[PDB]
Amino acid sequence: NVAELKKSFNRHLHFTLVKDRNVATTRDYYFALAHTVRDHLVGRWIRTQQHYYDKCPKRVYYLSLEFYMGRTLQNTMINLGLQNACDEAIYQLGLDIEELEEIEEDAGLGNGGLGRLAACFLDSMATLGLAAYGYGIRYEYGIFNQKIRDGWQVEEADDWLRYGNPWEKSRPEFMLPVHFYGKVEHTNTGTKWIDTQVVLALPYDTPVPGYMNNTVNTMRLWSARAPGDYIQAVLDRNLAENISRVLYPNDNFFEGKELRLKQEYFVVAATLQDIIRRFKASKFTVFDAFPDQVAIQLNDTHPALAIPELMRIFVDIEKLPWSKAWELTQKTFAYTNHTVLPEALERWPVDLVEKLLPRHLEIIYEINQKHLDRIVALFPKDVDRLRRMSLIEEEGSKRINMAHLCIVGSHAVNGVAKIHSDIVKTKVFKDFSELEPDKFQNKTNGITPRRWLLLCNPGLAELIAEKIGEDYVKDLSQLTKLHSFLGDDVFLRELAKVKQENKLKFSQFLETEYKVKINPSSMFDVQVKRIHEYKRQLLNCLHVITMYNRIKKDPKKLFVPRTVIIGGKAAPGYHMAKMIIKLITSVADVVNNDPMVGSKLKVIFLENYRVSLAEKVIPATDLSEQISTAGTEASGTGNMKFMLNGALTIGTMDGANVEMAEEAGEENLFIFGMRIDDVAALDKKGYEAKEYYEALPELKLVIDQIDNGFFSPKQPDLFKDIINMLFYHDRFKVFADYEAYVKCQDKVSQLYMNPKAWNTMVLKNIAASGKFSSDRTIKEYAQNIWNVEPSD
Amino acid sequence: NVAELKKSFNRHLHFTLVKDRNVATTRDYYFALAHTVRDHLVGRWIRTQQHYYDKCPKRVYYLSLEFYMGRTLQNTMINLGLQNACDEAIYQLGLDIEELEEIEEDAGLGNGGLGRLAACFLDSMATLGLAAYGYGIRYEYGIFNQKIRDGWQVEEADDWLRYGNPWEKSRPEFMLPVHFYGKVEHTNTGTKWIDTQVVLALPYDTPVPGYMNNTVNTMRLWSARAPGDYIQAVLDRNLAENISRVLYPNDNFFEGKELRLKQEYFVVAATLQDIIRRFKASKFGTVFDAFPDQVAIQLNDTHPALAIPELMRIFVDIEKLPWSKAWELTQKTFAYTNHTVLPEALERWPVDLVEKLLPRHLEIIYEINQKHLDRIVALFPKDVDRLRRMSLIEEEGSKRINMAHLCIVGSHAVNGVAKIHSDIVKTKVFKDFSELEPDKFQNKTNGITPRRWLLLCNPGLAELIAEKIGEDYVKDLSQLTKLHSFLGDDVFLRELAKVKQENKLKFSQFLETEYKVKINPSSMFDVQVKRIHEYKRQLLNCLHVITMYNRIKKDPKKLFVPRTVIIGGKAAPGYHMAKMIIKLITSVADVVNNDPMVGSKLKVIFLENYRVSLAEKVIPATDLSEQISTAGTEASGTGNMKFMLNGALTIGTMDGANVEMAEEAGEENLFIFGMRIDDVAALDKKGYEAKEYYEALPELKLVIDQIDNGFFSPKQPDLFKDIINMLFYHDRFKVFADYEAYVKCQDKVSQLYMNPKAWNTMVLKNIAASGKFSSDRTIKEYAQNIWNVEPSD
Ligand SMILES: *Cc1c(COP(=O)(O)O)cnc(C)c1O
Ligand SMILES: *Cc1c(COP(=O)(O)O)cnc(C)c1O
Ligand SMILES: CC(=O)N[C@@H]1O[C@H](CO)[C@@H](O)[C@H](O)[C@H]1O
Ligand SMILES: CC(=O)N[C@@H]1O[C@H](CO)[C@@H](O)[C@H](O)[C@H]1O
Repeated sequence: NVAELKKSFNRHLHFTLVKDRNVATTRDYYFALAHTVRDHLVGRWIRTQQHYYDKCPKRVYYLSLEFYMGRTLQNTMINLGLQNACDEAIYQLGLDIEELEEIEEDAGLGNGGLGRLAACFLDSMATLGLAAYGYGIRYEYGIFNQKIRDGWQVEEADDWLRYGNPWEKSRPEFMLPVHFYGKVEHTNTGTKWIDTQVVLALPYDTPVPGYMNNTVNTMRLWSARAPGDYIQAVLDRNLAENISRVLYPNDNFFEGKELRLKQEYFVVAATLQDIIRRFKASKFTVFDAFPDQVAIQLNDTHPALAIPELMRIFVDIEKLPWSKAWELTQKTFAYTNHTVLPEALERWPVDLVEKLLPRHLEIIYEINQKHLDRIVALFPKDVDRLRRMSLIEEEGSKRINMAHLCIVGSHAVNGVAKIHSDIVKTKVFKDFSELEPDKFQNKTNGITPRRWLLLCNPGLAELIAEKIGEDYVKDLSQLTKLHSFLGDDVFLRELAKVKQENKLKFSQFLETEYKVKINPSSMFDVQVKRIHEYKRQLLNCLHVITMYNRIKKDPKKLFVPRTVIIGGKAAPGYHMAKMIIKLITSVADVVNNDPMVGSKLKVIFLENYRVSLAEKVIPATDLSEQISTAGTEASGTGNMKFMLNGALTIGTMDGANVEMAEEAGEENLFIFGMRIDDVAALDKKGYEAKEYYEALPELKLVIDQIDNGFFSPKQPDLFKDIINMLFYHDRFKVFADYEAYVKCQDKVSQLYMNPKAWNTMVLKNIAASGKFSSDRTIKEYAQNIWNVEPSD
Repeated sequence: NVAELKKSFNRHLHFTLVKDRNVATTRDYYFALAHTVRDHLVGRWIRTQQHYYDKCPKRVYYLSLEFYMGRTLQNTMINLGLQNACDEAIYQLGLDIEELEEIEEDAGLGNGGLGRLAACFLDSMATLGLAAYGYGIRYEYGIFNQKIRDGWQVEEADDWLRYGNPWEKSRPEFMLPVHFYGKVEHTNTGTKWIDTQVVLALPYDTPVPGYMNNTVNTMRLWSARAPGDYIQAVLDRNLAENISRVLYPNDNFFEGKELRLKQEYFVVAATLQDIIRRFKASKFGTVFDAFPDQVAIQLNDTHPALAIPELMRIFVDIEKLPWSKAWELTQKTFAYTNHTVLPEALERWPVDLVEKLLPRHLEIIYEINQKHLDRIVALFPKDVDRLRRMSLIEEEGSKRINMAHLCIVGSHAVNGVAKIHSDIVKTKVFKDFSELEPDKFQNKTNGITPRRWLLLCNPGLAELIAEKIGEDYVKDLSQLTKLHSFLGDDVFLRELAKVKQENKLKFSQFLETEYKVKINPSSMFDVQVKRIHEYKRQLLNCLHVITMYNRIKKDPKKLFVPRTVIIGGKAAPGYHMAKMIIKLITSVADVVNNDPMVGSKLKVIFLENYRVSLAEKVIPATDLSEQISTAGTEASGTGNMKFMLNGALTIGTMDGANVEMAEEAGEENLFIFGMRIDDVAALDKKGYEAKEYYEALPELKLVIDQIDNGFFSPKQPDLFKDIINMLFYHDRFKVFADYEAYVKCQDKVSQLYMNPKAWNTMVLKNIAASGKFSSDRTIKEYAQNIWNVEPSD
């Protein structure tokens, strides 16, 4: 009750923060409330873990280098059914819970979709009652804080643990040693990796509360600690601890740095030991049942080294015969592929691996040897097949194809969207899937309806609950029941009203953050995600300029006002992406300050886009931009978040976009541009950018405007690199989709002119978004890959 | 009551540790109990701080680079009066209180006596109800952990915060920026220190509970945090945070490293800002006229010397006060404590280094110096040497700043730590200065807290005394003189000795389990524990051990008082001699300990990893305390006081506080020997010829040749060449010059040890006269004659 929550809060403020109400700070209150909320998890956390030991169900281990978790407080309050009461207690204490909630640092230990999927999964798995564990690195610094200086992205260290994290519990008794470098000996008592360097792995446990269900699972993040001149030797301890120091800020791009390889082995070695530990300590030659008790999901190839590591443990330590160890290994691992771009592919140079992980390279060679021995046996005269299927790339400086390793060391390989999984199976890994068709499957991504609905959009969640009950929260497929209210004008009005309140709250945020007067009744056109060429924020920028020009040539023409928001972080070393940011801020400066356009159109670059900000901007969106070149977005997930929160989608037939269309009906989505096939034919025929440039007046003007310095007077050639790429090196064919895009955009504004018809489509969307719950995704994984059963 | 303490303990284990009794670990329990104990401090902590704001009494600020605090749990339980109840609750919960307590990591943010004095002071000041604050650095790594490998000291990182510290509370809202480097700008708006590098200073507060008195003061320790290639730039953040990373392991030795200078400015800048900020927020542009009446900053040796030019910098560059005023307020604010006379310990920073790190401060230091010498010239026109002798700058060769001179001129009071010491500091070392201002120089004999050094480390003795004279002595140690009434009490003397016996037995067990050696429980425990240093003469002790060993061989049947000689202490990592002397002791130990001839007649142990928590163990179990520093080298000493309070007799020179212990207990009740400060001066004049004693004393010569010929290092006959060479041609501490008197003195000790009744009689005379050495007395004198603050009860 309220009375007791206030007692607890005041107790923590007193004993935990050691503060008086007259000298407490907002951070003091936030921490007090956080502890008060955490205390309500303890019982179920301890109980849940105990229960797994007692009933010994098969455990699922999600191994990933990233966990884009965002904030915890509110998510915990909601999942525990404590939000309303905490809200009231904090209120009665003369405080604003929303003010306390903003003090919390995001746990941005991720780059984007890949890291956010793990976070959503952790939520679903706990909600479905699975004995699941999240394993990753406790980066001292997550994804950098993006600031905008003179229109350019600037990075600042994300010191998220500076003031402490009340949601974690260090478990020193489970500390483990990790080995790096050294050499290998093949003694008569088994082979031995000796003269290695050791780095301790200290685990920190974070509670993962299921939604209203008695389950609180665990997320275990490891921290690196260290085991001439004295002072210097002490300072040098920083080198070992530098391993879990900061997250590599790359999204869909492989950067073969040695430190990154260390991070990868670090988490893979600490996790496997811990897993083997817990197994050999369970109630249960003993390892014969390992695969029936353990399931390790490989989040992309980053934790690929987990395969040769398990084998290493099985053979070098447990002394099992290779045959057995290898059989158990394949049964233990499952690999998820989320890559398409060739630059995202992880190909480690054998020289680097040999120097850091000598024993693992040997194991990888062995796996490869036995692997190709099989192909040769099956396809004798196929010599190319061998080099095409080898885990080693001999071409020039030899490199290890981590994906091939994952495919051979796993009993299941999956894509993240029908379209994606199909290309992965039939195209990218045809040689492999041909041998074992059954191994390759699909698992369309999903998002958690808790954080992405109940939490970020209470108004909508409430509206829906009032009309169909709260069952939808644990079974989102229940949203189809909203189809009964299609002809309900009072409901459509309520729906729109909810969206209006969202836009207003967010508009305030914008006005206070940026010096710009937002038009509360304008259509909110939002494209938020990591800045990437394949994502085409550039394409969007051409439409904004294209829109601006139209306003000048006819400032009196009836126009649907718009507030175009574009946000996203750029990898620090991604030049183009950083150039595209400058362009947007540049175009924004002109548009936003032209007295001619005035309140007809406003452009904002949403700074520091992250999970907590996404929860703010998504619920306030009218139009969601998902315009990646066909075949480039494996699936996407932000797309699903917009659809669930009442936004219409303008996008290509790419990733999950295709499935959202299947569910809601293509006509209820603004699909445009060329499809995967058209992109192939254009590739064959060849891509001549200038053609569209000369063929389309609207475009040409936009381009020349960009090229001539219209958006950068003091630096006319500022966007030279962009213009050059656009014309001679655009793999994502921006101009090839410009016409269809702008045409599509016009149709959007048209429908926006008919409120009743717009909210009708919106409803058709929300009502058909159930499929995209990460609860459905996890059920399919558990059923067809992990072989585990859910409980309640 | 017990019932409630058990409730809280179980609540913390559950909610704070998130653990079940079936999976909890000992550390889990230790942390649970710690939190349970901390909770009982909160009210008084919050209340005490509030009270200072309300009644605004003058605040004392102890600025030091070291705070050797040891463990907190038990000390907190005792001071709060919760030990019994906590003891009770943990017992009923079926847990071993001793096992939980030994879990606690030592807070060794100090090197030895200088850092331990601050820790003791914090305790007294809180016990006396003073509005005092301790300010220092929160080193991630304190004094290294010493291990012994192949008889050699080995250092291991002291990762004391690895599992967390339940006694601290980070206060981020009080975070401050510190500046380094940059350049000085001389404009019309004045002087602007521009283009500096910034390092954040994050404070962590630790409660300092007074003994049974409602007061809980604060110890504020600062942590450094940071404000091309991205990843690399992030990793490079380690450079700023490296400032508060580890404590420099030097004792009585100056190591002019730039990082150390950074640590020194870091703590001095964060502290002054914080002090100035609390002053403005107090109830007193801004008016600082009353600053000195509200603030007192005690400089613990010259390490935080930069605090002077920094206050001036703040006063002038920021607050815009006129130099005249700022300088007047500054002197009234600062007081400086001189802790040593060892030239090699003297802090003399090269002006080039300071100029590059703290450009503005060098200017301020020059200004201070200019105005300073301007005064001397006015008073002593024809005295040109006096000028260079009194200058804050040493122009001799590479110019250096004499931090001590700076402290003397920027303080209204300068003090030594023992009568003998303070006298040399005043009349000799700084005669030129004291001559000008006699009244500025004073003495404040050191003291130790009777809480941690009696009640905590020696419950049996504390209890015995309480049973005979009441517990008033704990807050007024002078009450120990009441124990003189039991001089002719044979039953009491027997009880006293018994207490000591139980101590020796408990510790003997420790030794047997730690080291593979059979200790003789009835042997006299000869202990010399302190930092390894030549001036301290552990080497002298080693010659007596060898001298003793040789006697046992030439007559294994001679009636002999058995002994267990223990020698412990850490050596500064880069201190060669000290590390050689350690090897010698372990070497001599190996021979003696394994000679079937000597057997249980004599055993030698090198107490590994000597630290505060171990000192609490070995001191109460000591019969003979070795305080044999060369006359004039130990400013005061404090371990000496700890032994005296715990029932050990003292064998030592007339040095430091040894002289005062003698005054109190009576010289005849102390085993004083060797030459005194004067004799050392005459020998210096006459010159020191080591070989003389070597050739003049057979016992010695044999010892030496034994050492020199490889008797103690067969596989390496010349191993101790450097030692032998120093002993003969470069021994500034005249080890041979005191060898005869020393060994003679040692014999007298064994003699008295043969008469139990007469030995415990002297011991009683010692314990009964140790009251003066309570840090409660020391702090009272500081408050009274330096800080001008009144105690609150
Ligand atoms: C959901 C989410 C993403 C993934 O978005 P896409 O548009 O699918 O790339 C990226 N960043 C954040 C902060 C997210 O919440
Ligand atoms: C008291 C104490 C000292 C001081 O010893 P002296 O022999 O007086 O130099 C040094 N270290 C520790 C651990 C102490 O407790
Ligand atoms: C390498 C990588 O980060 N892939 C990303 O993964 C997420 C989650 O699978 C997909 O939705 C998205 O399309 C894709 O860009
Ligand atoms: C510089 C330094 O560490 N000096 C030491 O200070 C302590 C505390 O005052 C004295 O007891 C001791 O004699 C002296 O050696």
